[PDB]
Amino acid sequence: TQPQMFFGVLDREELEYFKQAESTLQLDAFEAPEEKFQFVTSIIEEAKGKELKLVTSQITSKLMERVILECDETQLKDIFQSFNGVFFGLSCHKYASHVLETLFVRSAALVERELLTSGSVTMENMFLFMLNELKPHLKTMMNHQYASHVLRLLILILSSKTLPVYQTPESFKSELRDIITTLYKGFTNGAESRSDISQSTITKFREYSVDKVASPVIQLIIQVEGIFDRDRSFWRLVFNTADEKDPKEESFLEYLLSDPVGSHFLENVIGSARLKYVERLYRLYMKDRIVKLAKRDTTGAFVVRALLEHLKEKDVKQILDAVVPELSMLLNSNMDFGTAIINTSNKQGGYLRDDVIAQLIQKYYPEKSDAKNILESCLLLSASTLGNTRDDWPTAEERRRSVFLEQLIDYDDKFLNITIDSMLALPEERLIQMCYHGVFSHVVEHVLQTTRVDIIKRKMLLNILSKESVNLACNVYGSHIMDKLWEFTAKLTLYKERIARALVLETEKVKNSIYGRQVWKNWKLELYVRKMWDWKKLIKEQEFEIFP
RNA sequence: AAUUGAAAAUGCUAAGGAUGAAAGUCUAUGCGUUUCAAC
Repeated sequence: TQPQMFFGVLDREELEYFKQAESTLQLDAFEAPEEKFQFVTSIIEEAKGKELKLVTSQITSKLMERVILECDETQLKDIFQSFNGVFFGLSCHKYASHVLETLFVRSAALVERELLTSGSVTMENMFLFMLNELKPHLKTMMNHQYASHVLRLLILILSSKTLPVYQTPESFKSELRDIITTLYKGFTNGAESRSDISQSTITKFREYSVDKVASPVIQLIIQVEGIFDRDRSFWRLVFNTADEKDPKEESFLEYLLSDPVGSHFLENVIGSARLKYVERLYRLYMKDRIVKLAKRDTTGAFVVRALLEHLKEKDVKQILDAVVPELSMLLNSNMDFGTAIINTSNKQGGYLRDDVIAQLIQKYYPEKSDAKNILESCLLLSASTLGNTRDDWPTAEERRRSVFLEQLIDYDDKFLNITIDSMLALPEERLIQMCYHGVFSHVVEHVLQTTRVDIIKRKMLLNILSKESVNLACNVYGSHIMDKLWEFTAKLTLYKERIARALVLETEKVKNSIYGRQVWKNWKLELYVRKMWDWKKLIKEQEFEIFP
């Protein structure tokens, strides 16, 4: 019982033609867009009849995706129609399922357009035809390594959510209900009420909740079923409602809290289920062991984080009372968790702020150390991507450390001051390298908070940054730093004049760069050149605008 | 404006299927190796 996924092969002539056509289309060396459209139409004309062969070959599936993205709307409807009949088979194909994903996103966009203009309802009907094609295969798709992706995308589209957001006719809401009900029928044998559900079916569905392929689909369904099913049938198929613990449910919960797929399943459903059901799970199976779970950084930590992010204030504060003392340990092996804990503390009116500040100070910027620097204890700057000769991009550990340092800077002024001092202690060429970095740039950008930085630090920072005005403005990352400097130079009009003159000196290079044009706009240098006095008046207005 | 693949080359096998009176031959949708691609 396997659907047909082979539809013939192309001979070497066609393969060579389509390789050359993909190269030509990828270079995008066409002058007028009409030439590009005519070339796309030529590729489509040569691709007539061969659609099934093209989308099922690893050599030409990418070209088909490009063509689906670049063609017009009539050609899009043609390509959509040519797949008719074999949608399930294509969605079970390793390379064709991706083509189906591209096609379905573009076609959802087109259905949104035709819904908010002249109700053509042609694309809508093609979508309904493919959905009815797939409806007798939904349970199978849910467990398939490639078709489950297509099913998840279809559920996203139908429930109007962010695709990797478009409006949907009411037919799409009905089709969503159809898909969800069909799957529920397929997992409840023939039970006509929830009292008829057997314990064996519940056991097998929990098995699916832990399956690496089905679990994302179960999460999405649990999330979106509240749109039409007030009773949350799929939720009730996983967890109980009794006010007391259940041995089967307790073993299932203790398995979720120790398995990666299960922990992420629980993390995801926690944020999309009813608050009362989540509170029940917390009270029955988690309230007593919060610390032990919070230390499980690959499993239960995600659940504790979701609890901190989605519970009521009393329970959030109890969890913070449990967790904050362990923050120094947690940050050694799970910095995203610590950043979340600090963020939650801050959003809860700075709850337990003093203990957090003490732990962070003693761990990252102690007073007794001689050469204290928070860029070296947090970002590990000396052993980082910064200033390397080879073309290595910034890593993920650097990105999470930068997020953490920025969380500290937004948590208390002590960390903003510490970061500014640490920056001024580097050799200024290293700070300028930070300004040019992909991830560390944000860190620099984050200390440019005008009302929170005393005037002397602003003067030192501004003198360091002004010498590289033109080079920063024309840079992808430094241009945002210059934009922040526009406001950062408040009571320091002489640095405004210095940066303005510096940019005007190389006006030509500044305007040739795109970011240079953006900085030219944001600093309003046209008013500086044309009428200096209106520029000074704008500056004098901004001064008392920032400092009243 | 920040491990998998019906991919190539080259080999192994012939259950099923084709042919044959039989022997045999052909055929991979089963496989080895070296590349290629992707995540």
